Amino acid sequence: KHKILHRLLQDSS
Amino acid sequence: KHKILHRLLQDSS
Amino acid sequence: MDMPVERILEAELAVEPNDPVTNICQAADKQLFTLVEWAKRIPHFSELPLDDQVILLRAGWNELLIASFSHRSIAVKDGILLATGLHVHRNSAHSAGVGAIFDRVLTELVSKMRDMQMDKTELGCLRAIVLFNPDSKGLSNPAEVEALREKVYASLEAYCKHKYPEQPGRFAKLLLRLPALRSIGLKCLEHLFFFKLIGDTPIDTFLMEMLE
Amino acid sequence: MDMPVERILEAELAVEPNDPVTNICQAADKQLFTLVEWAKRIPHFSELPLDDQVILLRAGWNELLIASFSHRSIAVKDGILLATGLHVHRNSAHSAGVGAIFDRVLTELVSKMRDMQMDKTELGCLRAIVLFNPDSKGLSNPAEVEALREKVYASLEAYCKHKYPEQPGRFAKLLLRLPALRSIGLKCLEHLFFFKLIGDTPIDTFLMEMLE
Ligand SMILES: O=C(O)CCc1nc(-c2ccccc2)c(-c2cc(Cl)cc(Cl)c2)o1
Ligand SMILES: O=C(O)CCc1nc(-c2ccccc2)c(-c2cc(Cl)cc(Cl)c2)o1
Repeated sequence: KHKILHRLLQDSS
Repeated sequence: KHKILHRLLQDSS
Repeated sequence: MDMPVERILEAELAVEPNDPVTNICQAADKQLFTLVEWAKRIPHFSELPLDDQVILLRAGWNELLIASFSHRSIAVKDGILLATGLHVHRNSAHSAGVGAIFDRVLTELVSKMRDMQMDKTELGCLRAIVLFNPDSKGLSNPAEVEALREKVYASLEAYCKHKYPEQPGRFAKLLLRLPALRSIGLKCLEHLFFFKLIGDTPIDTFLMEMLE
Repeated sequence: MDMPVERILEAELAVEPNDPVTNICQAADKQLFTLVEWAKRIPHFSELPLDDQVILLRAGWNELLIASFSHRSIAVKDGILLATGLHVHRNSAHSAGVGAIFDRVLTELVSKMRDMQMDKTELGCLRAIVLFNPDSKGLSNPAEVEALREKVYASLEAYCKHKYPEQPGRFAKLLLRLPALRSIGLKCLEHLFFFKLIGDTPIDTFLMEMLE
């Protein structure tokens, strides 16, 4: 559950 | 004191 | 070009900025966010399945952060420049008990980058090569990452042959800083696991997540 | 040529041959004697001051032994061939509790050597590069070792361009197995230090001396 990495990697910017 | 390495490295063969 | 050095250089330019171990760890955690941004601007990285993007960065992050702060430090004497703006000198590093690994960064990376004047396109390509690590465990398509690695070092060879035609061994020289990088990355990682285990040092959330 | 690939190949040819951890350790100790013989047949090595010859081999031995038994293992399936003549299979390695590092040797080294058909001149040159490690601590003249490293990889580039002209990226590919080698060497070393510390395994005298 790499919560923070996963979130930064989805975000389209 | 790397005894064994030193001895193998001097020997002229 | 399927992997032009122009875009890799832009990636690098786009993300451009008392216990010294605490300072180093604040900087590392800060730069972990900037790392993800960097990776997305490397051609084809964002096209990989999210799971493989995760595996590459989990595999690469420590070497990617070390490559950055090393290159950023070339103009510095006997010290490193952190992303926070703070210079750390080897005297400080020795006095916090991390002299040996700190000396390794100076002697094997910073110095070698200064001596050869490694430019930012070259840092870019080396970091791209390290990112596209086909040996990373659990990749859905290792061949894809291998082929992306192949395209980066082909562009790097050609950049070097064109930009520094007088130095026929420059390409080999660049590639031959990666073993030292691997080695220093693993020793750095062993240190951070110790700072964590011990609770001597504040480890911010994203650094913490990369150490679990 | 100051560093002809002919002589490096001859070096390789000249030194050519139940707990699996015990077997691996008997083989390692046997091959430590053959390593010293090998090193002396690499052009210019024997001309270095004895102290630097000691430093290079102390620095290099683990990677040099790993490069040999990996290349020796290309024709083997899911296993390695020891110098003792004994094949070790990954099932055995897993059952002695060294599966993970064993899988790394198969996936990152053996497989990659088979896939590209790394020839013995190439193994030779990679091992020569690893031997002439200018980053080794305490060298009396790092520039000398750096210059010997430079001459090996220049000969290797030229051998590759001449022998496999159809594969323009072969040289880069060879150099890009050295990080994995560094990584696997350090994890192997951490294992042997554990076998020693614990007294689970017989460690013969010369292996023992390389772990002090
Ligand atoms: O400012 C930056 O760009 C990041 C600084 C940074 N980042 C790590 C690190 C190492 C390894 C993994 C992740 C981050 C380190 C570091 C440096 C030394 Cl000399 C020793 C140690 Cl233990 C760490 O410093
Ligand atoms: O037969 C030979 O040529 C030498 C065999 C050999 N030599 C080492 C070694 C590793 C590292 C340093 C020195 C020797 C190992 C080794 C292999 C695995 Cl898969 C795991 C481990 Cl822990 C060791 O095996």
